[PDB]
Amino acid sequence: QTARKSTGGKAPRKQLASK
Amino acid sequence: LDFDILTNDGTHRNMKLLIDLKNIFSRQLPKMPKEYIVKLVFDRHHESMVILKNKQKVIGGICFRQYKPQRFAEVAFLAVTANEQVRGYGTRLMNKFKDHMQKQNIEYLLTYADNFAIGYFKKQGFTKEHRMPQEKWKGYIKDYDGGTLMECYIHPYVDYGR
Ligand SMILES: CC(C)(COP(=O)(O)OP(=O)(O)OC[C@H]1O[C@@H](n2cnc3c(N)ncnc32)[C@H](O)[C@@H]1OP(=O)(O)O)[C@@H](O)C(=O)NCCC(=O)NCCS
Repeated sequence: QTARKSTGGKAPRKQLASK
Repeated sequence: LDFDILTNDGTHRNMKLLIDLKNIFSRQLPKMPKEYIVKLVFDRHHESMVILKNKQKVIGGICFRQYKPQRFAEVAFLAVTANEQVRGYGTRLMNKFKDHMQKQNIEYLLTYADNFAIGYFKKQGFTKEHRMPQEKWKGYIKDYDGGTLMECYIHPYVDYGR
């Protein structure tokens, strides 16, 4: 938390795709 | 078909492959701010395992960060380029990644997934039910109330691939 260096979390909307 | 670990070592060869991976991640995760992908992929605490075709073309990869003393790693981004999907590369990459994590003495893989990815990660053996205590990741992994944190236990003597 309140990292600003930490690891990472994806962005999987839902696979029928466009953003 | 090589699965090599790539890190920001400042050479033109590794840099081109890390930018190519970052470009696959932004095109396959359009909800993600592209500047946030650049920042994690080129962060000194993150490493990337790429799927290299003809030892020069990146067609996929997984960006992760290890918490070596805590023995867990959080998967940052995972993607395979559109024209190479449904060819079983994503599963071969996860198996090669779990094999490398077993050699790195990493016991758990954690990843935030929402919507469809809950299902893709459940097929790669990640669960919404944790075995690892919440206080083990708190202060290292960010607690978001907006996503589903999934974990995969890496047993020291399970073989990973087929
Ligand atoms: C998630 C991802 C890496 C999977 O890679 P892949 O190369 O397609 O993986 P595989 O070919 O090993 O997948 C095999 C299985 O997935 C299914 N599958 C793969 N791509 C699919 C798609 N676009 N739509 C529906 N099903 C799909 C196949 O039907 C197959 O059947 P099975 O699960 O019973 O074995 C890829 O779809 C991708 O780059 N997605 C966009 C990025 C993303 O959302 N990443 C995760 C969050 S960061």
